[PDB]
Amino acid sequence: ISVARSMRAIVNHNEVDRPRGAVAPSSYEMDTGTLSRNGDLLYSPVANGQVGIPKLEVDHISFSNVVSMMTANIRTGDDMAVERVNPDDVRAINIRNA
Amino acid sequence: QHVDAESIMTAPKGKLFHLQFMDGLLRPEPSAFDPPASGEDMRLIYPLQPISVARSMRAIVNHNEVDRPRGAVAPSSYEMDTGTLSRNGDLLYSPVANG
Amino acid sequence: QQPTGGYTTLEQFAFTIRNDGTNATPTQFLQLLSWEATENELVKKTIPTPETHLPSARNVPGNVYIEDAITQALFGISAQNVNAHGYFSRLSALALPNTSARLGLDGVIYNSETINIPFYDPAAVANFAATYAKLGNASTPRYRADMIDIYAHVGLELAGTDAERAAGVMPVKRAKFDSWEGSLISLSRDVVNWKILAFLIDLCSLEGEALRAFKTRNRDVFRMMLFIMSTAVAANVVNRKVTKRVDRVLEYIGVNSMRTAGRTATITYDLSRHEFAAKFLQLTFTRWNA
Amino acid sequence: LSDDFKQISDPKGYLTYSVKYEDQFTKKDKLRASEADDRIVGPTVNLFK
Amino acid sequence: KIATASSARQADVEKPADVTFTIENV
Amino acid sequence: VSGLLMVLFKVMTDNRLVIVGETTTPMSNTLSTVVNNVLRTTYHNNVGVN
Amino acid sequence: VSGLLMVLFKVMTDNRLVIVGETTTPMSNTLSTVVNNVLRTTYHNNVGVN
Repeated sequence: ISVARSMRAIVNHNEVDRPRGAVAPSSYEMDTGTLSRNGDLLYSPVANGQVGIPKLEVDHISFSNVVSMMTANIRTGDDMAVERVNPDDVRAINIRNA
Repeated sequence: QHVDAESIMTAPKGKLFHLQFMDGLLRPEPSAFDPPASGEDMRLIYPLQPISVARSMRAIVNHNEVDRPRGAVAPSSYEMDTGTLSRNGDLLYSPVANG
Repeated sequence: QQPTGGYTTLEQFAFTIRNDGTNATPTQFLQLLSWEATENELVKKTIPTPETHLPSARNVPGNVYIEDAITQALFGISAQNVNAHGYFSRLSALALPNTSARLGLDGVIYNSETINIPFYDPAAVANFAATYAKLGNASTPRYRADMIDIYAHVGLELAGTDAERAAGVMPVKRAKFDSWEGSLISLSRDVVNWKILAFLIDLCSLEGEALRAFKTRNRDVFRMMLFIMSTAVAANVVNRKVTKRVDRVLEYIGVNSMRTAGRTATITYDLSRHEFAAKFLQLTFTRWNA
Repeated sequence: LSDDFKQISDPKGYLTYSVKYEDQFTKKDKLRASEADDRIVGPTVNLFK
Repeated sequence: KIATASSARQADVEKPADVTFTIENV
Repeated sequence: VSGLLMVLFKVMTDNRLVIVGETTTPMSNTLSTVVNNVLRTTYHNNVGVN
Repeated sequence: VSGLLMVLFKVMTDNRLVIVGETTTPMSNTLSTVVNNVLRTTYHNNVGVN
């Protein structure tokens, strides 16, 4: 059971020794590394280039990423508006060709 | 205060009238959908000598978040070089490493 | 205050970039490009010799940042309001037989004793501002550079294999390469950062034998100067997929399309910015050729 | 005595600094600094919005 | 007192972008 | 089996964009050295947990 | 021309003396490193702008 378990037993033993059964969080759950030469956010190299790549690697749900976001609201006023001129004859309207 | 061309021309030799030029630099880019403007703006009065001397610094704002906007000034060194005092009282700048 | 022997080729003035992250001297980055040819041709014509008369030297109060500004405008990211005389009227001064305004090494303009800042030779910069001041003309109606002809040149100059295509003609080549997301722009800014003057002051000075030796030395720094610059204009730019790797594809590398909107894959010239770049090229090119 | 001088506390120079701000700009990241340093670089930067 | 049990979940606030009227770059 | 389905489906369509929101910037002295390396400037005002 | 005259005249006679006033002293840790070099101890309480 207990897979959902991230860490567990956060309390001192006799004031220095880790109580038995205590977990401490997994490295991968705070290894917040860059982004690939595309978008997919991957872990930090281990000093040998390229990295796991959350998802395309194990399952360690990592808790920290590089999310790219928009600097400020994107839909603020100035809604496009085109002027429309209609033909003035509805009888001399090519229509032909193609 | 709107000076009209008729007045620039007939003003008495004394009267020193106030004019007022535009700051221009701090105007934000017009939209990408702003209805195009048809007729140009016309401007007539110009200052024959360099105005803005009182200007210490100007254009305190990021360009695209790192490049200095053009026309932006930044304060002159001498306006914060607070150096000692002479072998008397007159307060002088900081040496430039040559006494 | 150091002389020459070649202004570039001297530590401080190195030209590097970012290859998705590293550096590599531009020659090394341009050797990663590919051209599909496509109908047409780019029959180079003749750059109309410069508008000789340059702006009047107006004192104006301040420190005209010129290296930075000239470039912010050429391949910046939006220079708000380029051509304003202000910066050039002042830069004109430097083009006189005797002045105080020294051109500060970092890329600026001062008075009397700049103090500390180790400016350039007073002579080199003299020949320099001689032409690059005219650059503060491109604004005015009777001096516009007339840009689409000029881009013909940019091309056999940038792409077009040596000699073969260095014979007046060649097909518009649609350029593509293995990029790295937001590649074109990230690359441009590595360049906004670049120290241009070092390149020109040297380009507008070096005698004649030395000048050619120099042309070869920056053949690439120069091609790189305008590759990123030309893409500002080149029409559509999209990403061509391949096999996991992505390849940025550029509409037409030579056919300036006089587009003014704001793409995302690249820089974008406001209208008046073309007025400026068009003019800047007229000068560098008239000069590159001699 | 003879009042040949006035002892004042915090003097006021001649020239000053006066700033005009377009009021529509305002970086939104908020920079908050040490409560004490907000007192040195207090007015300086504040005037300098 | 008699040693209680307690649980807490990790909060969550996602207001929907507050449209502002101020640019912040020239 | 089905709780799993609608959810894959939800992730399937989380068409939401992000907007920097009320970030703050503290600078060195204000906060600790340890935390400080961790922080690269202007951390989001409404942080998380980690 | 005259605004210039009375003023030269004012500077001409600014017979005022100064008295240290409500200076304060913060010591390192309280305030930032950058500002701190700038500060040499007991900066005037009613600073200026600069």
